[PDB]
Amino acid sequence: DRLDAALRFQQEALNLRAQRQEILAANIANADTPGYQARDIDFASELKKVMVGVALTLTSSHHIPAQAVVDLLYRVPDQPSLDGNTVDMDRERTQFADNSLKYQMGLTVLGSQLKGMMNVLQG
Amino acid sequence: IVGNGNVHAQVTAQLDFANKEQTEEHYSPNGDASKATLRSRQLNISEQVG
Repeated sequence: DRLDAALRFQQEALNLRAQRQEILAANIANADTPGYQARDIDFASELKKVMVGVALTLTSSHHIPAQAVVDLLYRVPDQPSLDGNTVDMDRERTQFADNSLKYQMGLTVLGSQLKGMMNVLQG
Repeated sequence: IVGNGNVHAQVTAQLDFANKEQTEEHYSPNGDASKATLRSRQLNISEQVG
């Protein structure tokens, strides 16, 4: 559908921001686990990958339709801890706040596009 | 064999003058996997051994 193509980029950006938000909050929650590595995703490359499948064929009514079913990069440690935990509070707190801001911005842009498509139709 | 007149027989008949109509439906059993005919089959299998 053409409607999907217009809203594909913002939807994928919003979903990627939510996933990275979950990853950052997991990094915050597991700050005290000894031996836990701080993981993160490269937002731009994954957004390229998602932006850049074959529903199985249903011959009749009984035939069952096809059933549907990111890469994590390690953060470079800054300070060496003794328990092997590489999670840094300041870095991930700033990243968490930034991801929240960008999620809000994506919501704003997507809502503006939908509202414009709506006022085009209203009449 | 017995001869003309050396035999007499009489017959009575209970007849059927009742109009009956019947429709029969039969389904072949398919409980055995060998004779079971299938159109679509979804088999989700999961084994999380710890």
